[PDB]
Amino acid sequence: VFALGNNLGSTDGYLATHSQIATKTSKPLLETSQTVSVITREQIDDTASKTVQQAMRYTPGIFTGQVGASNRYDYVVMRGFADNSVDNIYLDGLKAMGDSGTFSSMQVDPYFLERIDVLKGPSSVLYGRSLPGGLVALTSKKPLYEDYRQITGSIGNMGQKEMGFDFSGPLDEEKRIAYRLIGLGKGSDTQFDHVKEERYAIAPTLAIDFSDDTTLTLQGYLQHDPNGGYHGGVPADGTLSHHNGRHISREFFDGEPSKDDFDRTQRMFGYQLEHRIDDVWSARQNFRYLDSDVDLSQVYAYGWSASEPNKLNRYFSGAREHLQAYIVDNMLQAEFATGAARHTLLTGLDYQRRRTVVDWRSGSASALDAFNPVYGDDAISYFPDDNHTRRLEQTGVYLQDLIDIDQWRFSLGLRQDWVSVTDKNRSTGSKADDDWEKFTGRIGALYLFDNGLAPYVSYSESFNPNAYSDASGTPLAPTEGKQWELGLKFQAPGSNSFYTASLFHITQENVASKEPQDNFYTSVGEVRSQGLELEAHTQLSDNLKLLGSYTYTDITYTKSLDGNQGHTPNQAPKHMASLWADYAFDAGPLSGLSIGGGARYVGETWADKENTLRVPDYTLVDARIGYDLGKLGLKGLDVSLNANNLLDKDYVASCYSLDFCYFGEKRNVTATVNYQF
Ligand SMILES: CCCCCCCCCO[C@@H]1O[C@H](CO)[C@@H](O)[C@H](O)[C@H]1O
Ligand SMILES: CCCCCCCCCO[C@@H]1O[C@H](CO)[C@@H](O)[C@H](O)[C@H]1O
Ligand SMILES: CCCCCCCCCO[C@@H]1O[C@H](CO)[C@@H](O)[C@H](O)[C@H]1O
Ligand SMILES: CCCCCCCCCO[C@@H]1O[C@H](CO)[C@@H](O)[C@H](O)[C@H]1O
Ligand SMILES: CCCCCCCCCO[C@@H]1O[C@H](CO)[C@@H](O)[C@H](O)[C@H]1O
Ligand SMILES: CCCCCCCCCO[C@@H]1O[C@H](CO)[C@@H](O)[C@H](O)[C@H]1O
Ligand SMILES: CCCCCCCCCO[C@@H]1O[C@H](CO)[C@@H](O)[C@H](O)[C@H]1O
Ligand SMILES: CCCCCCCCCO[C@@H]1O[C@H](CO)[C@@H](O)[C@H](O)[C@H]1O
Ligand SMILES: CCCCCCCCCO[C@@H]1O[C@H](CO)[C@@H](O)[C@H](O)[C@H]1O
Ligand SMILES: CCCCCCCCCO[C@@H]1O[C@H](CO)[C@@H](O)[C@H](O)[C@H]1O
Ligand SMILES: CCCCCCCCCO[C@@H]1O[C@H](CO)[C@@H](O)[C@H](O)[C@H]1O
Ligand code: NA
Ligand code: NA
Repeated sequence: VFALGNNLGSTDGYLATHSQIATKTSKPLLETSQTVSVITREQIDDTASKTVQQAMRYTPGIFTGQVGASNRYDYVVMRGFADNSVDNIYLDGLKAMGDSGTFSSMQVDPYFLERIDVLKGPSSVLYGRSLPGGLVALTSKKPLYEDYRQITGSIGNMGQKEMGFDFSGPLDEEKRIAYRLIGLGKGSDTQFDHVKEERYAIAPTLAIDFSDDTTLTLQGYLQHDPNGGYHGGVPADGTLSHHNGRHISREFFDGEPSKDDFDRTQRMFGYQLEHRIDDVWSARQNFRYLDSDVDLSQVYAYGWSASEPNKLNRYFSGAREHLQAYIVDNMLQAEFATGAARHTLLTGLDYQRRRTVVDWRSGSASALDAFNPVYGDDAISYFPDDNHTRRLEQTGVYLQDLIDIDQWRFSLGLRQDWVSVTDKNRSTGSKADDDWEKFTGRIGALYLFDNGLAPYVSYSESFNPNAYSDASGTPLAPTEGKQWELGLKFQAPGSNSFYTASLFHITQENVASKEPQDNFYTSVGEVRSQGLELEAHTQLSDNLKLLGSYTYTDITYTKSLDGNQGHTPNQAPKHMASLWADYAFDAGPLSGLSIGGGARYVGETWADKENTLRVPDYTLVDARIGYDLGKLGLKGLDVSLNANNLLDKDYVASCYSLDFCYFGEKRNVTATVNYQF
């Protein structure tokens, strides 16, 4: 059974019925007063989404182009909040624990995942430090109680190859002990010259039921990326416009192949302990330890040379980082009635502790011709080293009551967080050290009509430690998010279809801002994001499945000291939409065959915060064809062909500023063979 900390419910095709993302306890999506999306394993496989970030491309309120084609980190911009977008990811109910002030952000390979859940808007009441756009919760594959065996292989353009396995089953005749073991090896050249991606990973899991009341699940996840793909950008000047009659190529590499390394090792161990005390009382402990090593060498472009016409100026970043992090969450839940009201009352204590030891290097590199570059001039003039030890501790105590009474579904939550952040500059010996407390709250009310229509309203809050520091090196006050949301969900009690609309108004306060003059930031900035999201899952008779989305987002610097007050953040489309369909033939000659595809639309974006130049809009097309060869008498064998960006559009995905613009992925074609046995 076991509601606490579990999604439960069911999924069919692309549609899940329940989640725990918004509540830390299984709750129908239809009866949850927040916007929640779920991306199923089937959707991930059918769209050939090769990373978490790419899996989100059909979900509303999410921009998946922050660094264009790069696959090194998962950047999920939610409701237009791009800053600290690498810190939006949770895994098995626990913050991933990367350090967004360093190069040590972790990445979870999609092959380990059963599903991806997305919660929109401020959500600190259950999770503590987090961003005002929302957060993403990955659920890993868990042990199965019947023998399961899959082997999978892929080949594609851009030198892509991948082999994986996924084995699961009971170890004892009683089916009380079950294992899963998943492994993978993959590689790609990318679109970019001289670049490699490569990964090897293994994830063992063991689940043991001590009785009907207790389950312990033991988890390991070991991942080695000896190469890190591409993570660079070039000027707007020759991408969004010609530069002396030319455009920089979408395959251009601005670095030095002899001095281009990204080596990331992620070692995780953890456990989940689920204990039913009573039909009333349940308790759960989720734990994860993380230890990672990252080594980086990168020569990158930064603007055009003032003396040499078609050459880009370049610089060098170098890093050796070691991250350690502990995270535990302790939950105790009472479910009980008091006359006509049912209460699901949760109390929790969570604890995060992170240390990141970083040795950073930087310098000046030789200039490079942006067309016809000549590689090999890799000498760096180094600038002064910059070594730090960065520490974070967060303790949270939280309370939530889900109250169902008649057709009303109410949610009430409060959390107190004690946060301590320290940054020891090991080069200079000086130490910044700060401590503070924050209280966050949430209130939701939803009315469930018996035809399956559910209007709701939610008020919800968030906070996050400020990435900036003041006139004394001491970090500014944490940023804060506050959101009003009004929504409507619909599922007809018949259907395997689900439809939602959400309207939102988010304010983020204490954002760092400064006059151009000054060197010190103050926490007087404010950002406002408001808009509309529409999501539709329409599934007809187990052979035609559709998903579609529309997003309207109006985000603005409502208070800024730097000249940009009233401007729109860059990397924030006002309009996005998407539509994906998949058709399976089930009888007749063609049976076993499936055809699918979709289109994604991203509206215009500002290339810069000064709002002087637009990144054009783009529409991308995806397609798939699958065949179950079991129909020719080889059960468990199937093949598929995918093409993302089928028309091979060559475009700029977004820009961070006028200096750094990113190309979108070219056409990506993969062929896959899956063997069950
Ligand atoms: C956490 C990773 C653990 C990997 C486990 C190795 C694979 C399982 C070992 O073989 C299994 O032994 C059992 C009898 O003892 C049988 O039930 C089963 O039929 C048989 O195939
Ligand atoms: C669990 C079993 C794993 C099996 C391994 C599958 C293939 C892994 C591909 O790795 C590497 O890709 C690089 C980048 O393109 C190439 O430079 C290199 O030549 C190649 O060796
Ligand atoms: C303000 C108090 C904060 C809430 C405390 C939450 C306690 C939950 C601790 O974990 C659970 O507790 C059980 C104890 O019975 C054990 O089975 C096991 O440790 C785990 O399952
Ligand atoms: C609650 C028990 C968790 C302690 C061990 C892992 C915590 C994650 C960060 O590790 C760091 O390890 C250093 C060891 O030299 C110490 O400075 C200190 O422990 C901590 O800053
Ligand atoms: C062997 C590793 C697994 C251990 C399981 C940890 C038990 C859960 C209680 O967490 C504790 O919460 C406190 C908040 O008051 C922190 O101050 C303290 O440091 C932290 O440890
Ligand atoms: C059972 C959970 C209780 C909290 C556990 C953490 C140890 C006590 C925290 O003391 C300190 O108090 C300061 C102001 O008084 C806060 O601003 C700051 O964050 C914190 O360092
Ligand atoms: C954000 C919206 C606020 C909703 C207002 C609170 C509704 C309380 C739940 O009870 C409802 O209303 C009557 C109140 O007396 C009851 O008689 C009856 O049980 C039920 O119909
Ligand atoms: C295509 C556009 C779809 C619009 C989607 C948003 C619908 C939000 C409804 O929320 C409800 O609003 C009513 C009036 O306030 C009240 O019943 C209550 O306040 C609140 O529960
Ligand atoms: C538009 C989507 C539906 C939600 C509507 C709820 C009311 C929105 C207004 O919110 C408030 O507006 C003021 C603007 O300065 C401030 O009081 C504060 O910053 C903010 O909290
Ligand atoms: C479904 C397709 C409809 C497309 C209509 C084109 C409008 C594109 C909107 O760009 C936005 O225009 C605002 C001023 O109008 C700027 O504030 C905002 O800064 C900017 O991002
Ligand atoms: C649902 C399946 C749709 C199949 C897509 C048809 C287009 C096939 C052509 O693509 C190109 O093939 C080259 C090698 O032939 C690659 O090197 C190149 O990089 C790739 O762009
Ligand atoms: Na929400
Ligand atoms: Na990689």
